[PDB]
Amino acid sequence: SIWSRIVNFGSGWGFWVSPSLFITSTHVIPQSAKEFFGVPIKQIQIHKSGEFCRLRFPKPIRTDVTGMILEEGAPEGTVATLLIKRPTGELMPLAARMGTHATMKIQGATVGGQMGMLLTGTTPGDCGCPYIYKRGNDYVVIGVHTAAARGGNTVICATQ
Ligand SMILES: *[C@@H](CC(=O)OCC)[C@H](C[C@@H]1CCNC1=O)NC(=O)[C@@H](CC(=O)[C@@H](NC(=O)c1cc(C)on1)C(C)C)Cc1ccc(F)cc1
Repeated sequence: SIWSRIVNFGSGWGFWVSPSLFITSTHVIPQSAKEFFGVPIKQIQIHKSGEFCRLRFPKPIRTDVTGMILEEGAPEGTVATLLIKRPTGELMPLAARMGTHATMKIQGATVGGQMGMLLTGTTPGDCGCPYIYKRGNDYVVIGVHTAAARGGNTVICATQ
């Protein structure tokens, strides 16, 4: 259902928020591609906020999916789900308690997002996978995976 919206993208993953909106991590988008999903790159309207990368296609690409709510992170303390897809195809939902929103230094670079704590991990191929949580009856996507700290269970969710 939601898992079909996570797709192989460059060195990582990306997520269909809607038929026309695809988000991923700046570290993962292929910089030399001439088209994405058959659409020439010039027709694709791309925005970048640090490690958050959103792609707006001129025409619906995934007509089978419904638009999902995209917000800038989650209320502090929200237990979200990092929806990890592995190249083996295995689905690995990882619970993460979301922490402070901040402008953070990560390997010298500035990135905007939200810290989280894996509850009970993540690997270099996992960047771009989405963080999601359920509010009422609505699913809400809050960002994409971009980093995880060594010597700890902290993960970084890049946000808009
Ligand atoms: C995914 C992207 C990737 O592979 O990039 C290579 C071009 C990858 C996922 C993490 C790898 C280990 N586990 C993961 O979940 N992301 C990265 O490698 C980013 C860098 C890191 O994750 C480092 N983490 C940190 O520096 C850090 C600091 C804090 C508070 O938390 N984490 C190491 C653990 C490797 C790539 C990146 C992201 C954003 C940047 F601004 C610079 C670099």
